[PDB]
This record gives sequence, C-alpha cells and structure tokens, in this order.
Amino acid sequence: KNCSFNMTTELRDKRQKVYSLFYRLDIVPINENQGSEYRLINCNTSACTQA
Amino acid sequence: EVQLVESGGGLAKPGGSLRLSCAASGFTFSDYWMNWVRQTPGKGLEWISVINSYGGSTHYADSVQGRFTISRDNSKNTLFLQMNSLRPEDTAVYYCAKVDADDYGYFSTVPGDLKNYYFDYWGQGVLVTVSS
Amino acid sequence: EVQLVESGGGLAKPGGSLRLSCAASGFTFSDYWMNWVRQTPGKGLEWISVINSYGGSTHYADSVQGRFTISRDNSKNTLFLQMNSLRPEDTAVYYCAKVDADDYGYFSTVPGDLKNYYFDYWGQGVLVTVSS
Amino acid sequence: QIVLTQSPAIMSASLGEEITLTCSATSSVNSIHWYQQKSGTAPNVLIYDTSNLASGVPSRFSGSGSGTFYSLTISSVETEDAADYYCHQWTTYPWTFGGGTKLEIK
Amino acid sequence: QIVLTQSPAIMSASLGEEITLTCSATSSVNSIHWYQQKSGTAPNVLIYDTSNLASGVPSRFSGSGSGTFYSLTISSVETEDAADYYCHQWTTYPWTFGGGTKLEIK
Ligand SMILES: *[C@@H]1O[C@H](CO)[C@@H](O[C@@H]2O[C@H](CO)[C@@H](O[C@@H]3O[C@H](CO[C@H]4O[C@H](CO)[C@@H](O)[C@H](O)[C@@H]4O)[C@@H](O)[C@H](O[C@H]4O[C@H](CO)[C@@H](O)[C@H](O)[C@@H]4O)[C@@H]3O)[C@H](O)[C@H]2NC(C)=O)[C@H](O)[C@H]1NC(C)=O
Ligand SMILES: *[C@@H]1O[C@H](CO)[C@@H](O[C@@H]2O[C@H](CO)[C@@H](O)[C@H](O)[C@H]2NC(C)=O)[C@H](O)[C@H]1NC(C)=O
Repeated sequence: KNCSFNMTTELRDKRQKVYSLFYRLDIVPINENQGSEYRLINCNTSACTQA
Repeated sequence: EVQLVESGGGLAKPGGSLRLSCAASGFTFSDYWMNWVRQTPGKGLEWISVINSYGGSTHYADSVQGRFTISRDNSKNTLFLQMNSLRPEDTAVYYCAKVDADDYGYFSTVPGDLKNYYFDYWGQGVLVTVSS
Repeated sequence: EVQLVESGGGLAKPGGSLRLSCAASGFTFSDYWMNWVRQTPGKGLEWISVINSYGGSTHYADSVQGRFTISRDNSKNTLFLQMNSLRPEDTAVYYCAKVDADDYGYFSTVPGDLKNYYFDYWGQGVLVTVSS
Repeated sequence: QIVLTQSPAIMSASLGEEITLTCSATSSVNSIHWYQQKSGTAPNVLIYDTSNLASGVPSRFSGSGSGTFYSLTISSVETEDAADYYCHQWTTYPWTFGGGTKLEIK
Repeated sequence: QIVLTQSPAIMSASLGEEITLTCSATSSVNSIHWYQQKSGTAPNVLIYDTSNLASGVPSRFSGSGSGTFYSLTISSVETEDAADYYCHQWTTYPWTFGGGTKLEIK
C-alpha cells in the first residue's frame, strides 16, 4: 500500500509530508467503513523501536 | 504527458454569478496544487487565487478577496472556481495551471508550503466576461 | 428527564433580522452540543447549523452560510440563534434538539468530533417566517 | 458531499400489513438513524446505530443494512403508524437527512 | 508586500541580435522564473530557479542574477522569439508576476 502521512520535521515549529510503502499485515484501519485511513498494527499496544 | 483542460468560462451577468471548471489527468491531482491566473486583453498576467492540497487553505489576492472562491474535488479530479459579483473590469483570459512539483516535503502550516513552485503545465485560454 | 423549550420565533421583516432562543435544563448543557433544524411546511426535514459545547468553531449549511450565526451561553444554560437577511423562502417549522451523548471522547480538532450523534430530545415546534 | 435518498416516497398500508422502507446514500456511512414525525409534533428517534432500537418505542419497528444500502422494516402496521419517516447520516458533511416517506392507512 | 518591475517595457531586435532583459523587485527573493506567452496561447516556462533552463526550450535563452536584481539574456533572436515575456517570484506574498516586456522583430 502506498501510504502518505504527516510527520514532524527537525524544526519543532514545522512539519513534513512524506510517503512510504507498508504491507497490509502491518496496517490496521481506524474503522471498517471509512476506508483509505489506516494506522500501524502496534500503536494501541506500545511504540515500536527502529532497529 | 500531462493533459489538462478547462471550461465553464464565457458570457455572464455583471454582478451576478458564474462557476468555472478545470479537469486534469495523467498525474496524481490529489498531490499537486492548483492556481488560477488571469490575463486581461492587451496587458500582462495577473494572479488571483491558489488552492492547497486536501483543500487546506484558499489564499486569494486583495482585488478578489471575498468575491471569488476556489474549491476542488480530488475524488473526481475536477477543479472548479466560483465567481461571484464579477464586474466588467474583471474581464481577462483566465488560465488553469499546475505547479512544478508535488507538496511532499517540508512545510510550516499547509502541506505544500515552502516549496519552489513554477507553472510548468497550462491549459487552454478561456475568456470570461460579462455583457448585456 | 430532559426538559427543553425554545422561543423567539415568529413574524419578522423580509431581509431584516431576528434572534431565536432555546433553554435547556435537567442535564449538563455545557457538555452537550446543540443543533438547529428546520422543517418547511409540507416537506421534509432540513439541517442548517450546529454548535460545539464551548461555543466556538461552528459549522453551517451552504444555504445559510454567512446569514445565520449560532451562539450559546453556558452560564445561563441557554442557546440563541441569530437570523440575518432571512428571505420568505426560508419559512419553516424550526426545532431545537440535543445530541445523543456528550462530547467526552476521542476527537480530531473540535472536542465533539468523531462521535455518534443522533437527536434524542427535541423541543416544541416554533414557526419562523416574514410578512408585511 | 453525500446525498441521501429514500424509496418509496409514498406508501399505503392496512392494519397488520407487512411493509418495508429503504434509505440509500451516494457513499458508505457508519450507521443510519431512522425517525418519525407527526404534523405539529417533535420528530422522535426509533432505531439508532442501524441495529439498536430506542427506549420506549414499540417492537414492531426493525431495520438493518450495511454499506450504502439501508432499510426499515415494520412487521405490524397500526393506525398510529401513519406518519412521515426519515433517515439521517452522521459520518460526513453536511449531516443531511433523507428524502422523507409518507405513510397512510389503506 | 513585494512588487516586481521589468525593464525595458518594449524592445525591438533583429535576426541574430544580442539583447538583454532584466527584472527587479523591491525585496530579495530566492529565485525568479522567466516566462513567454503568445496571443491566444498558454504561457510556457523557459528558465526556472534563475539558472536551470526548462526541458525542450532552445539554448539561446539564458539568465542569471542574485539579490533584488535579475536578468534574461537572449544570445540569438529569431522570428519566433517576438513575444511577451515575464518574471515570477515565489518567496513571499502575493506571488505576483512582472510588468511584462514586449519583443518585436526590428
Ligand atoms: C496533514 O495535515 C494537514 C493540515 O491539517 C491536513 O490537511 C487537512 O486535511 C483535511 C482532511 O482532508 C482537510 O479537510 C478537507 O476540507 C474540505 C472541506 O473543508 C471545508 O469545511 C471545513 C470544515 O468542515 C473548513 O475548515 C474548510 O475551510 C472548508 O470550508 C473538503 O474538500 C475535504 O474532503 C471532504 O469533502 C469531500 C467532498 O465532499 C469528501 O470526499 C471527503 O471525504 C470529505 O468529506 C476535507 O474535509 C483540511 O482542509 C486540510 N487542512 C487543514 C489546515 O486542516 C492533511 O490532510 C494531513 N495529511 C495527512 C496525510 O493526514
Ligand atoms: C488494538 O487495536 C486493534 C485493532 O483495532 C484491536 O484488535 C481488534 O480487536 C477487536 C475487538 O473487538 C476485534 O474484533 C478485531 O478483530 C481486532 N483486529 C482488528 C484488525 O481490528 C485490539 O483489540 C486493540 N487492543 C489491543 C490491546 O491489542
């Protein structure tokens, strides 16, 4: 899935818009009716750590 | 290639209302801004409004603030500009253009802010005016 | 129980001004949103405005944007709708209703956003129109 | 913008006759709330979240649906059931209601 | 607010004649984009970011500048070059263009 989301940049007052590819398995929508808005699979459990 | 056409412009009533239109294809219209400029007969080019991606803001010019409004439909990839209380001095050859690159990058408030924008692709010259 | 009444509606001047009113009791009015709907004579129901729990950041319909403004007084647990430039085609049986549950929960920008809202308690049918 | 549409607009039913009311929209919504109003009265709610019925309403009213198609089912029709019904959406703007459906005793 | 101004307003050049177009502003900008338009056509872009030329445009067009002074240099002038040019700014509001410069074959 070609995702697009907002993200805070190095400037604390500014942000940045990026895009990245994520698998469907690590993608969970907020609800099953809206569509096109999703979240990470592990967001309501804990915050992952990038290796 | 990038193919874009515009329609809806033409004769109208002085001080009444009219709604322009512009269609785009060949690219991700939801990730690119849209600008509306005007070229009066025999003079230079004039910019009047700009619409941001996702319908964030609608920064206008001082001569058209409160009179005209720009809206977009990313679902249908159609850009329509609403004209209200247009006067005969507002006659010009309006153009529908697209910015240089997409909004993906650093920004302050609206997603496409702080990015080198130059009109690279334009449409057909439509004439908008009012008469009897 | 929930008891709510509304007043202030009636005859007015075409294109003039008028101010509606609505009082609520029996619940925490400062935490529940309020909506103003209108039912034209013989036709269906139509919605025109909504107000937050704190009063700010209100949303209106396209047919009433810029004409009618909604405000509330949480200190007196009252709600009043301002009517400006009302036309004779705007005649309808207005109603004052309350949402299902209070704004406590998840939200994006305004506190009551993203919440199942359905009108469960209504007031009395007030008639607002203009004449000679 | 989403636009709702009900069908049929006008229906006639007798006492104890099984009927079905439907509401449709141009886009998918989370749920549809059904209503009923009488001339000069306040519109009351009967079925919310498409499956849960309101408190104190009769059990004759029922409804179900998903996606862009929704419906209202009235198992038994009485004299008081002759009124005007509506369907309301909450997912996106402008929170508009349905087209309205008038019911009259046959 | 920033206001742009071009100079000269009207110029006449022959075939193969070296000319120079300039654009100025009341405040410093990051870059100035040069354009060209013909009666009834769409304005095309030629030089962007003050140094990079557009794709497919002839190499006869060139330009440079910094601060509040910018310029456009045309090494060779042909018959098709007779048109109206402009300069556009993007740093601050209101994103206005230049004063316009008309070119005619001498
Ligand atoms: C990164 O962050 C930015 C900045 O917040 C986000 O940009 C916002 O995105 C939202 C969501 O798309 C934009 O909201 C859009 O606005 C339009 C309607 O706006 C009018 O009404 C609102 C109040 O309701 C006013 O604030 C506003 O001035 C306008 O009067 C619609 O065009 C949009 O879509 C809606 O309509 C269409 C057609 O009916 C439907 O298809 C849609 O589902 C939806 O109903 C939408 O609501 C908002 O304007 C943006 N800016 C700001 C400053 O908030 C980015 O989205 C975000 N990026 C990511 C990837 O998350
Ligand atoms: C975290 O969020 C996930 C995703 O919503 C939850 O998992 C869902 O739980 C519901 C509970 O009714 C199930 O019906 C769904 O099938 C689950 N999966 C999905 C993809 O929606 C999860 O329960 C939440 N909490 C925790 C502690 O993990």
